Amino acid sequence: PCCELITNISIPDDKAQNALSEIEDAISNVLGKPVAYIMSNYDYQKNLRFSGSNEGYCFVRLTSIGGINRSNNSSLADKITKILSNHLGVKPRRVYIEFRDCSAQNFAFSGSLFG
Amino acid sequence: PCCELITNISIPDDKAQNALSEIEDAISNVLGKPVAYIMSNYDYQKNLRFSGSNEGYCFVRLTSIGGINRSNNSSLADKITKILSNHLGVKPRRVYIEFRDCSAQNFAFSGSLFGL
Amino acid sequence: PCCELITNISIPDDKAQNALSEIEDAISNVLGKPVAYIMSNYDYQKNLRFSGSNEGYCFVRLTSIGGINRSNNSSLADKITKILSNHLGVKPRRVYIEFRDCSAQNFAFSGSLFGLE
Repeated sequence: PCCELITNISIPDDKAQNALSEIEDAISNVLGKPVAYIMSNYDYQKNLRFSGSNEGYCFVRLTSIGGINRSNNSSLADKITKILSNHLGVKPRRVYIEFRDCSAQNFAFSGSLFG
Repeated sequence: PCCELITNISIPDDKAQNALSEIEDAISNVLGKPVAYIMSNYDYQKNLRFSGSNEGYCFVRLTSIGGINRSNNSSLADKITKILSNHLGVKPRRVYIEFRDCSAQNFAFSGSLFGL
Repeated sequence: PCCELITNISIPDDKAQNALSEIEDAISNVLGKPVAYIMSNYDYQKNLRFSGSNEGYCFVRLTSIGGINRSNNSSLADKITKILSNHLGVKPRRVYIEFRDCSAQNFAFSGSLFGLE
């Protein structure tokens, strides 16, 4: 899976990676996938807006080959938002998460398709 | 909705905000969705290329739960491209816009899915 | 097409430009799309992680109006991974590539939707 965090909250690199490590653990747990398959990123975007304001906010795009369904989506939405709130101080009502399914024929690793 | 502007054009933060604000209003006008539901971003990407060159360029990805259709896309393509040319000085022929539909079951806010 | 490279590998601007140009040429060759239609980017993301670490890694998202299929995806996976390994020194095992199809009706250029309809 790939987890893209985009946020206007600035924290030091060690803290950023801490938050990602916890998000990686949640993804691994919920999707039943090893850490070996998980990409994550903390993208600091100073001009990011939500509801017409530059107040602290997070957007997460989570892309996975399978595992995108109501049960997993709900569980991860809860867990990821909690992590972001705790680690970044963001209000839960300023956290958006998008879930994307990708087919194995449309994803490559080490120069070859998964499918 | 989410409106991601990716550009190699650099303007100060307040002016970046101003440009995004105008885009939000266009989105609100066309989709009928108030700014309360709209995320926007100005991502300065110095190495961004289009048509084989580093000339001033903008890519916009607009993701929305519904309202992705020919009439709405056509209207927003026109409006957003004009806003970018006005505020960033980008040539119309160096503006790409992608429209993405997303299901409510695949989108979460405040720790919960949008879908029932 | 749009080719978004996201990486924690730092290289000089001119070298990033060189790498993107080669990726463009590969996309053009496989998909048949002119360079005139290709957007590309090198997004340096210092905290990008894969497999639990900040070790050298590349993620590429390639979006195109058509041309997304087994044969094209396979060929570009090979070509792009080789370019990245050559230019950035990334190991192939730390290169992910996602392929995305988009309808012409959902894509605009110069303020107008692509296609006729």
